[PDB]
Amino acid sequence: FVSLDSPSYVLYRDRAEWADIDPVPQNDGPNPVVQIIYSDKFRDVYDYFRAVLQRDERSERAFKLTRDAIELNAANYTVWHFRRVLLKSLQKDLHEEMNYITAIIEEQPKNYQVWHHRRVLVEWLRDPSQELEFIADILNQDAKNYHAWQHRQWVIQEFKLWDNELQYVDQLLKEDVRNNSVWNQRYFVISNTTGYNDRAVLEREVQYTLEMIKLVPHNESAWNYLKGILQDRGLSKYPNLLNQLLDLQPSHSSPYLIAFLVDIYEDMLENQCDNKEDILNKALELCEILAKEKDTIRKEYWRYIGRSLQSKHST
Amino acid sequence: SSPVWSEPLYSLRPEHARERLQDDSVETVTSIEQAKVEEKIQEVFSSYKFNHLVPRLVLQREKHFHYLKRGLRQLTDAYECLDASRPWLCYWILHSLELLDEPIPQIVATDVCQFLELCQSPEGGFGGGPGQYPHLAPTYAAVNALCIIGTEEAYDIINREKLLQYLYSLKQPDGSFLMHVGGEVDVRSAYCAASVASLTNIITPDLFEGTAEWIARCQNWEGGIGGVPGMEAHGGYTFCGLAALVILKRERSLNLKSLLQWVTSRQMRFEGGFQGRCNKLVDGCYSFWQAGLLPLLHRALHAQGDPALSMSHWMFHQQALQEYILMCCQCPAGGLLDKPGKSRDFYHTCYCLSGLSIAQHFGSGAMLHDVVLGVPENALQPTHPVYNIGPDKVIQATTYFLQKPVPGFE
Ligand SMILES: N#Cc1ccc(Cn2cncc2CN2CCN(c3cccc(Cl)c3)C(=O)C2)cc1
Ligand SMILES: CC(C)=CCC/C(C)=C/CC/C(C)=C/COP(=O)(O)OP(=O)(O)O
Ligand SMILES: OC[C@H]1O[C@@](CO)(O[C@H]2O[C@H](CO)[C@@H](O)[C@H](O)[C@H]2O)[C@@H](O)[C@@H]1O
Ligand SMILES: [Zn+2]
Repeated sequence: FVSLDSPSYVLYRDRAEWADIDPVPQNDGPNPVVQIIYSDKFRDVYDYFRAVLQRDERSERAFKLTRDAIELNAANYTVWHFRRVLLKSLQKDLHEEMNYITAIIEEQPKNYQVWHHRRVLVEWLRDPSQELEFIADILNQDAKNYHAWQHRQWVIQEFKLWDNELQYVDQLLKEDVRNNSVWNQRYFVISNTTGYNDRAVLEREVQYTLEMIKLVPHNESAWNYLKGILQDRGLSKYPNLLNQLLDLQPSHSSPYLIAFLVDIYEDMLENQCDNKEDILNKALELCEILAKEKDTIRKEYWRYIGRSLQSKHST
Repeated sequence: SSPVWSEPLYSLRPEHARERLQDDSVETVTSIEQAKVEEKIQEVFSSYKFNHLVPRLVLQREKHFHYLKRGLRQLTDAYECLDASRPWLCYWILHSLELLDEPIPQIVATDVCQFLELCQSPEGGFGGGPGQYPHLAPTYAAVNALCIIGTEEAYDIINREKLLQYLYSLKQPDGSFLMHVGGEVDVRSAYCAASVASLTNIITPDLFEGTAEWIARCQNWEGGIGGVPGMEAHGGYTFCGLAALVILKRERSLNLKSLLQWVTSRQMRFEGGFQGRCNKLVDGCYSFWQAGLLPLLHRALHAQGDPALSMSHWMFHQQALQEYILMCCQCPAGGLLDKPGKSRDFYHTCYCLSGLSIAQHFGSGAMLHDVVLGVPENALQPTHPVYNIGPDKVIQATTYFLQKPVPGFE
């Protein structure tokens, strides 16, 4: 009907159709703390929301009122909950409500309540047909919106919409290879579909990641994904990887590469590698280089790694 | 060494310039934003250096105190967006005043207690304001605020019987908790529940059944913890996850090695502060959410008898974090913030100060080692890494409530 900013908007205390119900002012106590000096419009809407909530009035007027309360404070979870109670009682058209939540999220995508409301609607309708496209639009505006990605994972997993997600991940990585949210989605997609136990899949992933690292050597996300897909089996289980990284070292001694080498050495020592003393010396030299020169912000961590290595493998 | 009036800074060393972003000549939105922030931060760093003269950094206590004191009573309509988070405003402000060692007048303490009583729901828990449904976030905030006040008047406001029933009403069979009735679930709920339950002594054997395992499922390939299983690691959710596990004495459920490497990697080599997730920007509030994980990891590893743990420092750059907060996160008018260019708010004031305190104080067993950068008056009161309220407040509250029985349970 009329929005809060509409020229013809009328305060609830002035609406004839609301005259039969008394507004309920907020009880802040005689000596209030953290007292918000509300605008007249804000207080007016909330005084009436408090009244309908208190009377548990499941009406169309109460339903429209929640829309105004939400515009005033979309983080008010009590209003959202009551709105859902009304959606059910009044048997409101859920597709119409989906259109509403779509507009709301577009305006305020960084809010927990709006995304939760949308999830409830999709669950109620058992209809995910608009989800991937809607989410892609939000991500088109902020490619790292946490709520958007979380909602995306839920929809895909709940309705088994895995088919085109790796392509979506690939497109977004092409747009910004440093987008950590996308590398996370890549892991989410693969672990839930083919898994990483398939050696052909793992090889494809290791090659792809190494390629990305060569393109942008200082992009930490690619380095983290490489370790992430190999860490559970153990970094020392991939002998060729060590050699490849070693060749790259002179021309690409980034703290990421050096740190990865220490991680490999750590695992080697943990697995009764041959040349223990040699590997330990190499690992300690690298920890020193990282602590003193290449990654000084993490000097306390690297010094701790050096002491751990000695407590576990000095013999 | 140096005269007492000049104190060399890590961020001002000539080698520090080497820490600027290397974009490999491949620009993307991420590198462009990072470079913009680094450019601004360098300007700020340079303004604190006068060739070989580097005056001691100063925490503007009095200005922060006046901003906080004013906020505790009244707020502009710019705060209408936090009308469903009023107990948070109480907690953020009280905790900041507590860190600054500014006493709470009895009148103010009583008024806060009365207000929080009005926010408490008859079904248990606290809502965002009077008459609002209860929600775990403001419940966590209200309980912490009451514990900061620490009077019997404050402790007694909590309806423990209903609080426990309320927690049960949110508990899911997979071990997770809803944030509120008909609400969303994420790691924040588990921490909010574990925090209030342990402080008020209402933990039953079944309350947290499966919770430790659900939290472990949230730890991802990165080593950090996401909001729910499968999601990207974030400092906010990682703090919640690890702190909850520490309360439950189930830290070992996590791969502490990958968590440790992940959190330490979140400290920005150039800025000195912490980012919330990989490839995102530095932000003063992460001084708490991220850096706070180090005292938790230390405690955890120490419990396992790790012989390589330091006996004097947390495993992050304590000095650099203090430099970032003191030089880049203070609003000249009082209050602290995300990064230069942003406006002050109570949330950032709370967390920037909480992080500053963690960076200043190391304690493990009988070992205590302080690193207070700048003038000596910068030293803040210590904060408990699990609850983020004074350790004295934690002991006093737990001692008080341990004298009461777990509601309807033996
Ligand atoms: N929750 C949360 C949350 C979400 C996003 C962020 C990301 N973030 C980092 N710096 C500023 C922010 C954005 N925050 C400010 C605090 N806040 C909030 C409101 C009520 C209570 C609490 Cl603790 C926090 C929010 O909802 C949004 C931080 C925290
Ligand atoms: C007890 C309790 C309520 C704890 C809350 C902890 C916390 C800070 C959670 C963060 C959640 C989140 C969605 C961050 C992303 O916001 P963003 O994209 O705006 O920030 P970013 O760029 O720094 O990731
Ligand atoms: O940080 C990796 C570490 O986390 C655990 C959970 O504690 O598993 C996470 O990471 C795996 C990838 O390494 C994922 O397969 C798993 O789903 C995720 O929970 C540990 O098993 C692992 O060592
Ligand atoms: Zn912040």
